[PDB]
Amino acid sequence: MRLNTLSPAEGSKKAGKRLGRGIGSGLGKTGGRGHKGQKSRSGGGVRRGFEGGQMPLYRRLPKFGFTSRKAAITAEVRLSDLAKVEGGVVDLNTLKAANIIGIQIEFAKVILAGEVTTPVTVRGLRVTKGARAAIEAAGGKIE
Amino acid sequence: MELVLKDAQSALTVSETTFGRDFNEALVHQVVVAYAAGARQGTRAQKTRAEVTGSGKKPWRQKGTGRARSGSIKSPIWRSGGVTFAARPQDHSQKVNKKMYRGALKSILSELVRQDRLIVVEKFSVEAPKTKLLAQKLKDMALEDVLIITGELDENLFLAARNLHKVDVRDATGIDPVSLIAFDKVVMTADAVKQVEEMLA
Amino acid sequence: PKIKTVRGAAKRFKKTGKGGFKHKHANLRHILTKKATKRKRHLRPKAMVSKGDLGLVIACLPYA
Amino acid sequence: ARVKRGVIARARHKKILKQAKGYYGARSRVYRVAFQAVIKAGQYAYRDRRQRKRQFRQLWIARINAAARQNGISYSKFINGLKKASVEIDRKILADIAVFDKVAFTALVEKAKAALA
RNA sequence: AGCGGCGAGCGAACGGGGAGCAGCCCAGAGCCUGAAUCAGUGUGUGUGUUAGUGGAAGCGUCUGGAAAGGCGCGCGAUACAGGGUGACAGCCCCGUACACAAAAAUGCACAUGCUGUGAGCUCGAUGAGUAGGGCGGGACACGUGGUAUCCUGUCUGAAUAUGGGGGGACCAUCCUCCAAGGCUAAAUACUCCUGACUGACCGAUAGUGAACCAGUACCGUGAGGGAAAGGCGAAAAGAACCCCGGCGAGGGGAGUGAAAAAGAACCUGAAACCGUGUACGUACAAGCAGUGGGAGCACAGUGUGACUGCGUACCUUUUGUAUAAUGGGUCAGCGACUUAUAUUCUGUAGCAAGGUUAACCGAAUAGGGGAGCCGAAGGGAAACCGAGUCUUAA
Repeated sequence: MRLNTLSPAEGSKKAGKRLGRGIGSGLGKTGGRGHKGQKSRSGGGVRRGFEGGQMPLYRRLPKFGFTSRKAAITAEVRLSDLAKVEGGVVDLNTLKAANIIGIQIEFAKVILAGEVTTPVTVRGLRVTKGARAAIEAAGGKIE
Repeated sequence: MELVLKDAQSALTVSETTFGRDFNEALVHQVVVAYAAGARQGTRAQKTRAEVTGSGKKPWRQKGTGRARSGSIKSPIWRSGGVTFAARPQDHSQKVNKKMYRGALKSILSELVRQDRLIVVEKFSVEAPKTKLLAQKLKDMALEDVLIITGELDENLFLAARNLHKVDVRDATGIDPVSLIAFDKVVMTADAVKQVEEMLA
Repeated sequence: PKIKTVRGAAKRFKKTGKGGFKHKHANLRHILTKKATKRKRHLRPKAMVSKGDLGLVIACLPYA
Repeated sequence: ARVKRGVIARARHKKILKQAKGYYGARSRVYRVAFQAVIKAGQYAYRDRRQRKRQFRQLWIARINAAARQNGISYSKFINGLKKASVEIDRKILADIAVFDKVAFTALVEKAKAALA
């Protein structure tokens, strides 16, 4: 274990394509680019979603919907996070003290996503029908 | 594990996770290279065709003269103009995860007790800040290329190895990948191996 | 720099659970008197983006 | 890390001009001409390792044909007469006999003329 | 999020983590009445800058032109950074670590004395052709769009704190602020220039255009353009003298020196290209000049190569090129898939239902910092519901 004895793992370092360096490398004289077109030029290549000049798929199709501005301020609390809220009382503001939801969140929902184990107290949140049947199955009261 | 001292023969207790881990070479090679690349002072640059001193005047006309077509005296095909992909000063640092950095150091210290290059002392200090005494310090200790790692701020010992080339003194918080490998013996005071065991958990 | 989302694509597609994209169907904007009610009924659910088109969409939506 | 390439381009060029000794004119001195002299000379060397095995079999067959006809038989009837007699000597050695020990060839022709007819 | 021939593209805030964090004046009269302030100027102190000073220790020996090298045996080290010296020096030199030094002139703080502004308390005061509006433009991520807000060319025109602005058209609530006066350090940007110091930066076609009397020679009326050109040796010891020559040029000696095939047109001295000498071939033999076979000859296996079989360069571009299509006189040097960031995938490594920090702090590749980001849940346009959900009365 000296400085001249340390090796990488096998396959951890691939070499890297060196283009335009002769016949034996398999990358000479075109650089893997083929013959004369737009895509073999320096900087050539069309932009994203170009189809030729056919109407592109993201312009062939209709826009739909709107952004809610209430889905940005809501989050979901898995049941895995009901043990980390530091006090057994899941408020909105105590989920932020444990860095579970996010500081700009006004509404949280507790969903059935895994193993509530402890006496917990959800106050001021929404819970689902599965999560209500699991919090009370471990001895928890929802306000 | 256990770490037998130099002469008191009373082996202090270390956690076997830090000094008896299996060696991971791909982990230690990555953190010894990222130490080596993060030591690069990436300070160089060349001139592109923009930056070469010259005029943007086309040298001859495009047609008519039987010379190859040119449009700048600063093109990289030309002598004294233009590096094609010229260098800029860059950052050659790498990111190491903390659990990769700590896993490497736990795997180097585990290997130093395997190849018997870790010697733990209980005190390593020298009375006068004199290189002559420390030059003696390791003859009885039978050391020539060594890294001393202490826990205290000994400035008497620190100056006494500032001239000795193969002797390095640290402070148990700045020990690194490449320093734990490039020295033949690593000698640690017992207050220092308490701290190093701690920071690597 | 960051890759800029094609913002006109970000209004046509939404990414689903297994990774594909849902989209509204074409041909249900105007000129509907002549269209059959069966044909207009099948353009009302959202469809999944086809196989051949998907490489063109993930190119357009890198932060989907 | 600038790399000057004068040392290894000299050696790469010198290696090809050394393979071009004896070539006429600029094919021994000029690299551009001597490179494709050496590449053509390796192309011919590949081809004439095939043609060498044909040109010698051509030369043996022409000598067995002459040496059979001094003993009064053609090459075709001598080779057919050797195969009906189950003699398995190849044409390299049949031509070697024909110039060096002719009385060992007149015995071979007799052993062919007998078991043919 | 939005804006957008809703195309190309443009692109925020709110909120959060940090660096740094000072608030004050006038529209004003009184009591008090230098009352701290903030300035300038001057002694005084502390501290740099502008010259500097001291620095610590090695000799024998072999090779060599010469030792710093080798072998032997010591010594300094808070100094083994670097450089020079006849080859590679800790101990020869210059230095370096360290310890020091200032007539005089200045930067910075502080201590301030002396001058200028000018406190604190009582009360009043609360910035009008403004805000707003109509029109036309511009700025805001925001292209007039349903569109706030800001600016204002033009035309108008308030209220005056019980009043006024804003909260993205608009209105009502009720939250918040007080425009139409001004000043204000630090965190920030930069480097003509000075000092050190560093480099997985260059090494004379490179690195500045310029390693060199270089923005020069030269070119242009001019603006302007704009080169090429480094190396004797350790030390000139840079060749006394003699010869040939035209009191030449060049050369041959002699000499210096380790070396002159280091002689100044000077380290090394490649290739193209040009000669001389030698071996062999060649003056009846047709063509990509080779290759396979192959005598003879000359050497000590090498060289040559008579005669002979096969054999129309290379590249590029093409359905297809010996092509009479392209490109190349030749050599030598340079010359073309990079870099930054984001994203996805494969490999690999660490840790795994979690994984990782960014800026910054920092004895600096450590440790701190979990702001965030991605993942563990998704359906729906959305509200919402949630292992389901949308569809639909179902």
